Amino acid sequence: NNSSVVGLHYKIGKKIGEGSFGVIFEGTNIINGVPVAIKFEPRKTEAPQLRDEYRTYKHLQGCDGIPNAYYFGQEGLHNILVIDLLGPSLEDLFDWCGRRFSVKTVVQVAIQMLTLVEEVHRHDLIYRDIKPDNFLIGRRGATDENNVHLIDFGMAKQYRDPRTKQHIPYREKKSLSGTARYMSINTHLGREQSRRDDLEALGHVFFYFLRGQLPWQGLKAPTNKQKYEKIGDKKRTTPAVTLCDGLPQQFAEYLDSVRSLPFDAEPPYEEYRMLLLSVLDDLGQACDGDMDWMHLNGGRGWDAT
Ligand SMILES: Fc1ccc(-c2nn3cc(F)ccc3c2-c2ccncc2)cc1
Ligand SMILES: [Cl-]
Ligand SMILES: [Cl-]
Ligand SMILES: [Cl-]
Repeated sequence: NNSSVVGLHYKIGKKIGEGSFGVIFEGTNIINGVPVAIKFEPRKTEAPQLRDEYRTYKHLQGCDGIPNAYYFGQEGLHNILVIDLLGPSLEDLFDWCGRRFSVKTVVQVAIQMLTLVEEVHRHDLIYRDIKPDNFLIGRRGATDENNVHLIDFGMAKQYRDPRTKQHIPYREKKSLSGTARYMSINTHLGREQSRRDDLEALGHVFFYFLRGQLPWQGLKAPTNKQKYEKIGDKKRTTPAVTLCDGLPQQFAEYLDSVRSLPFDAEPPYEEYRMLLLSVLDDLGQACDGDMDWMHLNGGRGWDAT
């Protein structure tokens, strides 16, 4: 099968994926030359997920920051999803900036993440896998080159009925699903996740960007279940003011606020964005869209990685 073309119009190119969440490739539409990301998944697999992820992109189609889904089908023993190709993740740019983002970069990146997560909630979905690895910027020279995007909805769940807007019932004793570094306290306790838990996870990412690390990283334990327990115990023990030591206090006020939200309550997204925006007014900075990674390699941007 020389010159492998999947989905009729998509030329398989360069591998950029992992071995756990299906291998991901670069691609080129052979009709118009637009780049795409092509994600493979074994057909007869123990965890089928790529079909519902295709329907999540179609559900969120038209949202600023959600890539377009172009094709989904079966080819051989693989399910194939084709979406827009995007740039590095905020975790990638984090590593390239010395594993520390400036206050101005964190604020501007935060208000775009709150808008993305809000748009997800608007369509009756909760993300439940908030992490900097899944927030991607655009490609070079594009109009949305430095805008934040959201991908990978394998953990997305419907939290309310699309017709009546009846919130999902609250339950407990759930299996811990997610990355323990950012998941909310309620997720450590096995509680059903809702809109408030996507925002508390964002607050953990904000302190992660500002400090360079979280005090519950590098925690050791004999098993993984007890390691998730130690991390969750440090999160309740550490007040938001302690996390915010030396930082603008609006980030601690944000984390405490989203931790106090009722289970089924609609969070004040715009009030949170205005809260993080007042940081720039307190520091005499403008929200002009200038980011730290835009100064890499001599005011040039990232390269070769
Ligand atoms: F269909 C899909 C679904 C998800 C993905 C995807 N997962 N993912 C996970 C990361 F950690 C980083 C990046 C990344 C991508 C991605 C998307 C677009 N452009 C480049 C990379 C690609 C195709
Ligand atoms: Cl579930
Ligand atoms: Cl960790
Ligand atoms: Cl680089």
